[PDB]
Amino acid sequence: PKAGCEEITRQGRRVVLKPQEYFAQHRMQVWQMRFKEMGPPFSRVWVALGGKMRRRRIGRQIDVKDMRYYWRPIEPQYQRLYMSRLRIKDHSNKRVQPMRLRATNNDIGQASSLKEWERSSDRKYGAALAPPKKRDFEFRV
Amino acid sequence: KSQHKNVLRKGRPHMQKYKELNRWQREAQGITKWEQGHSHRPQPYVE
Amino acid sequence: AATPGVGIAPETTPVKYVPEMLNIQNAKWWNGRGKPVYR
Amino acid sequence: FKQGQGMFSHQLKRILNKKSLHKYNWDPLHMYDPRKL
Amino acid sequence: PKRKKNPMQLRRKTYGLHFKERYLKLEEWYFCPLCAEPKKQGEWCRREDCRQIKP
Amino acid sequence: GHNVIKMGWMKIGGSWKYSRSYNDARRGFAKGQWQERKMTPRFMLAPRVSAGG
Amino acid sequence: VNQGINLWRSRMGRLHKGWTTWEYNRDVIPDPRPFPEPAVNNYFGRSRIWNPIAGKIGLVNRKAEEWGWPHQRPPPTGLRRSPEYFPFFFSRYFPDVEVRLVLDSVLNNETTRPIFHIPQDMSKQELVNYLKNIYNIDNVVRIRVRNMRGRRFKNEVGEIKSLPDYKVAVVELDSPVSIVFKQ
Amino acid sequence: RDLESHQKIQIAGRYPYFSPDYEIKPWIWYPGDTVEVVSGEGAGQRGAIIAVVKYKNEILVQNVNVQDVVIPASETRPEQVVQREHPISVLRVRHVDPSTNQLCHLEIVKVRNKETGELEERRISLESGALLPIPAPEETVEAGDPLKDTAIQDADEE
Amino acid sequence: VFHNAPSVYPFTKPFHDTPYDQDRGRFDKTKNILRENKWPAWMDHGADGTGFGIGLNRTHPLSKLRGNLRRNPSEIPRVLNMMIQGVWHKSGNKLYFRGGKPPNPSTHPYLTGEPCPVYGWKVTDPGVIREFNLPQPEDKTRYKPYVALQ
RNA sequence: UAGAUGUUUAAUGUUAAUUAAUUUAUUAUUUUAAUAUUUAAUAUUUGUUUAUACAAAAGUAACUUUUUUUGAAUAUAAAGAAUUAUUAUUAUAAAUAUUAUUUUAAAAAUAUAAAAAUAUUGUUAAUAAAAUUAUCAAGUUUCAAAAGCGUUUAUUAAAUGCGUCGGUCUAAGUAUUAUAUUUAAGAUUAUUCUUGUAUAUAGAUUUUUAUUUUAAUUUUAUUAGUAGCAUAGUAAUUUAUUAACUGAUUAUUAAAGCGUUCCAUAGAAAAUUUUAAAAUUAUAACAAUCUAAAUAAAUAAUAAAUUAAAAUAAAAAUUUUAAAAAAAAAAAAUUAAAAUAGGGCAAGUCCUACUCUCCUUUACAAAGAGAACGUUUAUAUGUAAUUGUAUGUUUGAUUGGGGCAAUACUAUAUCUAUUUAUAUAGAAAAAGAACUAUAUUUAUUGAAAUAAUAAAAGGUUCGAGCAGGUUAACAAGCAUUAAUACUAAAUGUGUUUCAUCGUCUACUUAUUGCUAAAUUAU
RNA sequence: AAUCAAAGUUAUUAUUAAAUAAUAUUGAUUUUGGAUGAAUUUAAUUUUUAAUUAUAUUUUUGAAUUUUAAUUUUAUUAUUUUGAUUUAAUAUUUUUAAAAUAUUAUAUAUUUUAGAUUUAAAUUUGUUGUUUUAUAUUUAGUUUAAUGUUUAUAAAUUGAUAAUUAAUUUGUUUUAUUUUAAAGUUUUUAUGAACUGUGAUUUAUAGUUUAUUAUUUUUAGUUUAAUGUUUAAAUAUUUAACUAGUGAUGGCACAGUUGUUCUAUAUGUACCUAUAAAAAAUAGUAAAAUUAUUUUAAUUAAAUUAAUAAAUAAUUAUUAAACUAAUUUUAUAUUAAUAUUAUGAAAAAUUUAAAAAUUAAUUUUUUUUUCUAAUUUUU
Ligand SMILES: [Mg+2]
Ligand SMILES: [Zn+2]
Repeated sequence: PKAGCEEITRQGRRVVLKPQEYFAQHRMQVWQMRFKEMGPPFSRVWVALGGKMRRRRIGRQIDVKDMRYYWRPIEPQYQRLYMSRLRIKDHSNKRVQPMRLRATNNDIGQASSLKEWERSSDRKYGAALAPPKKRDFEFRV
Repeated sequence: KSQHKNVLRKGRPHMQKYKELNRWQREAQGITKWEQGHSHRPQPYVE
Repeated sequence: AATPGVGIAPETTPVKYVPEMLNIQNAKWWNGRGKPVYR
Repeated sequence: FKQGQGMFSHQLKRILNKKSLHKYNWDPLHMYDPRKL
Repeated sequence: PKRKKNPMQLRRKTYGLHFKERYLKLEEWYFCPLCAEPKKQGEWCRREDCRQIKP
Repeated sequence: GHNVIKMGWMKIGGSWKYSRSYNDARRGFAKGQWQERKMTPRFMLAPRVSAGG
Repeated sequence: VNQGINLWRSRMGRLHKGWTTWEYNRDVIPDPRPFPEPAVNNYFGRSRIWNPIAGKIGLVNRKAEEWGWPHQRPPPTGLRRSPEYFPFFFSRYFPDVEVRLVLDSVLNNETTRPIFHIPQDMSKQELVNYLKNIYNIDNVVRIRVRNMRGRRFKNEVGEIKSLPDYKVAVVELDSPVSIVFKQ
Repeated sequence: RDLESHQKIQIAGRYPYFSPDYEIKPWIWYPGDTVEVVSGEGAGQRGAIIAVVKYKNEILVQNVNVQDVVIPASETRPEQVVQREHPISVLRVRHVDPSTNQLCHLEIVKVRNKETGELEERRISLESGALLPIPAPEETVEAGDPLKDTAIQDADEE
Repeated sequence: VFHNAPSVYPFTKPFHDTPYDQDRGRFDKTKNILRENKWPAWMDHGADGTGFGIGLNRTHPLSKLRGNLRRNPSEIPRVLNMMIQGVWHKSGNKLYFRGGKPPNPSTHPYLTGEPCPVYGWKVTDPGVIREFNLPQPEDKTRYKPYVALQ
């Protein structure tokens, strides 16, 4: 009667809650292996290894075949690019810090430290990163 | 050809054929359009 | 005139190409006539 | 030039929505007649 | 017409002696002594008196 | 207001002559796409280390 | 689905890019754009057609008056196939007919052909039997039968209130009949 | 097809008594009873109820809302213009106690009758307990068709 | 679902194409065989050249006579084509429906009997022709339509 | 005045605890959707006069009472193009109905042409198949090129079709037969030679040419040959014409026709000759029907106008602006008189094709089942396969890291050379190491016009460029922008150019454009 | 002659919409079969009308993801009996429909004439108002959380084991969002052989040339031309041509990666890109838009690279910073942290290049409170 007066009387599809994503999606693994983020608070380098360290060695300079061995920082122009996908976790909240590259030990439990998980004995206190579970010697599938 | 006089139509018009009836018999039965399960062949005539 | 769209399989293997072979979604509420038979 | 825009094509698109009677006639056991047993 | 016309364009229409003489002119008339009806000159009724002697 | 990038914080109803890249940073970052369009992404340049990380 | 690899995967040998059947997931059926009109015969012209398709309810409404349906068990099928079944017994002994006479043809003007109206399902030889055994009319050599679409009109409200249909049957009596009207 | 909207509900507006239960909860107002209009027109006009049409909750309150009647007549008799009290609503009329003569709320009760056990639903005021019975209607004196009636003694022959 | 036939892959698949084959469905075309129809021949094609018997012949339950007013879903496509189209007989005259007001097969008087050539109808069953046989009370105990008052 | 050095809303507005003057200030210059204007004093409309068949689809806006038969039942007037419109719905039958919808006092165009001397193609790309006629409505002839008479969405050497011929087929159809093709009938002939597909083949590939397919680059013999024949061209000669970019003839090395060639050839399309009514140039020449007004009232288009003219300079552009300085109706010069075609570029998608890319693939081969036949594998990968690539930059080449050229560098101009090819799987297991990618390095072949397209801008024909005419001045492949092809017809114009003073030629061939050349003289 | 600025109110009528609510449900809109049934049949181990509390793992390296929550326990598919409740929305029709100021030889509304003029938005890649959109009125018309108060505690590291004298915050756990309009497409199944193909279908209602049953042809519906050009027509009027069908407008028959094709990539219901249906495909990579006046700190840049521009510098921006000799008792925008779909600079000064401009160059690159005052003059 008002929105369309005939489009809203005959009925089409009704939309519902839209499922979310893996909310540690942007710590993708081409950094969880390439880099590692070191540093005290408010200065986090993402130190990365040498560029030429596997391809062509014979004949390259003697004292530059080793500049490939140091944990150099990546220049901040890329620090801010990669760490941009991590900030988006709660934007406009000027006091939440960015997601970290690796999962710090206290936040993993922060998921199961929630008033709703207190009743899941399994998966609490670390069960994934726990050692593999041990079962009855008769356990079988 | 640039002139379609369109008067050679209109002569001896076809039956009405009311195709909604066969469209209905499909639903008023479990079967869909008889998908190429038959699809057909011209049946013989008595003559 | 009609069409099965599946294409008549060999008389020996009567069914090739179930619609699931193509990752098809045929919920009764999505396209209507969906739900398959091999089920 | 179609044909038959008239009322019979205005009912036959409205009365045929009427749902015919349904009776689950289950399959006839032709070859195995049960009552001759 | 590649433009719409403001009234001052539609109003110039009403100044030439073509609009005026076609619409806005009163006709000269008088009372037909026989019919007592208004009448123009040179025109008469379908009636014996009006037709023999032109009123 | 519209915090258009490279031009302060614009008012609503303001001029969109200079929001050529605000209409393009509102869609969001490309999803599932390399952030670095050219220049051999700094991640790909560095060598895989310690097969798990 | 929209962006990323799942965008390009269509080039990478993937014909069917599925639609998001997790979003509309409120499962209540839409209705097709060639939307069907309800089964009620909207038309009220003279070409109004009888719907042949049998409806389920019309049987159920038949039972509940034939025999108390949900409560009283059915009469055995032998009795139902018999002229002693009540609606065949309420008919063979208590007919229900409306043979109304039109007076505009039998008024002060003498007539040999008085016209009736009989329900659509009274054949000729029954109209004979009727006038013979109920109105003592014994001289009917020929009956002449039409079928007329019942009168239609719009009531002051506006719904087309079409009366039931009937069957003009111009009977032809031998010795003419008449009616007097003193003013 | 259906009508134009305000003429769609004009069909509701003109005949609002066609919806079921438009007739009020068990009837309280009958012909002749003490009544006066409190709302609408002429507050404080005590009258007797001449006639009641029920299906629409309407009453002819005498000496109140007397609407000049345009009586239509044939060539036989000359028409007249006499006013009649127009069918007036009841939602704006109450009862005045036939004894107390003050605006009373009249509502039903079930009373065990004396010498008879009908327990007939009897109207009673909520203040005075004025046991007002339901008036009994009248069988018409001059009713009956002379030539087409089977006599009771002739029609009840068992 | 073309192959709903008796599965015989190395042998010959009997009937395969014939009238009576399997793997063609049930409510299919190609069922001219099944020309056997309960309705009498003469009422789907006239008893003579003028298409006499043609029409839709409703019948009384008790009457053993069979009429072609079916309402099965397989038979309504032709029962409308009688009411709206009508029949154009090959003799030149239009049959059962020839003008404006389409007949009402369910308000026809019941089929009373098959047509004959010599007369019109062998009235095969008269138990369908109602003969209103209520006795006229002219003897005693007069009964007006409605009763008297107290 | 008024904070301050210019872009993140002001709200107890009835105390969202309201109750007789809240005076609500908050309203999106476009989008659709609904109205209203402009065009519109209008375009259409306009009812004055009468040559009979009957079916079925189709409708059912549908009134009813009317006398259907001797059949029970059943039902008898009306469409489709959006409409009461172009409109005999041709299933039948019939042949003398005094059946009945068309405004009006003018000349322009225009639809149109009655009438009428000469002239006969000088018009034009090209006259001639071009309505009817009681003045009875018809051009003749020659040559060259050209088959069948059927059949086609831009209508024909399109594709059919008979014969011959090639191949296939004796457990579904008659091997002088039917499948599967290539050609084309008729008449002459039907040449030289093979590198690949196919066949045959022997574990397969690789090899391998009786016939067939495709090929022959100097096949090129017969044969016609400037021809629908890649340029060269108007081929050179001859005619023909006053004038021969026509056309025909001779021959004849034709850029690379060629044996399915060539001849024969009829109504077709040309070229002559010739005659001739269409109002063909000359040439202009209203008889006819197509008012105004009165009435009904639509359409494209519409930012505005009081400027619009006009002249001059401009600056990016065609000019339009800016500026200066002036000073009713026909026609189509401008505004957008147009639609929509015509470009080319960008990203996107489409569609077709084959030695090199790749699946779902039904074929070929192996194996397994005492192999009773269906399946499963393995190895294979087919354009039968419908996936994706086929670039980018400067215009066709280049892709690297240096250096010299004012410690500028478009690629400018030159050169050099272990100046190095990052990662990921494999390869090297201690510190040491190999491979390859437009050498920043993301993807898995290369090609098409498909009538290519959709969403955008931007040019071929220009306020400026480029390469092939007597060497040099000139046709004219890139910086604008609905200007939307050259020429002709008609119709103008401002210039400028020796002594008055000056600028009207008409033709032939080709419609390319501009010359050749014929008319004395051009 | 010429202008002249110009009317805000209908009047009169009453129980829908939308979400929500966790009780019913064999397919809503006449009376099957009406011979006696054979004709009223939808079923099978797959994200299904079944809809699932984590950030760690592991993974074609790059769109792939977390396991009972209490075992029938309540997250569960829902209305009459408060106009059924609630909160948001609000009308739709009937008939209303209005009005008296500026010259007299012409630039544009102010009364006192003269002065006065981009209409805007975009586009300007300063080929710098670059040829785009707008008739008007009203309605509808686009989603990144500007905030951290007492229970209460976080903070790193190796490749790996491990090591952690290594030094240090914050947080009763903060998540969700991400523009708007717009394709051709693309895939998933339903409809269509009344138009038109082709299959099949009619065995003699006019004229005529020739010896001939073959064959010239009367030929009023159709290869041309005029008119028409939103037209009487989304193909008609007039007309040229053609016309000989015992082999064909036509029984029913073939349907969409496909039918049919005397083959034109033609048609299969008035654009074959079939219709119909279901999606949020992509469109920032020069499309069109993106709604709120009176403000209160400035600027440009020009390099590494690009199977040629979502990425980097440099600039700009948001937020925040600390006073290192140089001077006057002058004068100084330096930074950090994040946000960032960009490759080309008027007039000069010169420098490449047939340039006939492009290229290098490097300084420009305008937002007027009101009355007033003034030193740069189409001599
Ligand atoms: Mg609004
Ligand atoms: Zn007079």
